[PDB]
Amino acid sequence: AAPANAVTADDPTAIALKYNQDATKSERVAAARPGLPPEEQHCANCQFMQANVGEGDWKGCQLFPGKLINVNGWCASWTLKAG
Ligand code: SF4
Repeated sequence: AAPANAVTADDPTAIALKYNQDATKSERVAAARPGLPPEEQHCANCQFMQANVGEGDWKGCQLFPGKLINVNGWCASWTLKAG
């Protein structure tokens, strides 16, 4: 069950970025974002995931202020967690 402030499928930014709370139901292979092979990409290893926001599998994303993403999700702004 998603938190009340989870990013949802009719959020206009979710649509533009092709966000899905489940990376296995995403277009990460088509996007081929750099940094890791696409099958290895999800929010937990993305630079914009905020691990001090949320709880459990539902964490912050800098690009979605006031909301929570799922650590197992993905979107086209995926960027390797480098620091
Ligand atoms: S920017 Fe990164 S953390 Fe935020 S939704 Fe997209 S893949 Fe997940």
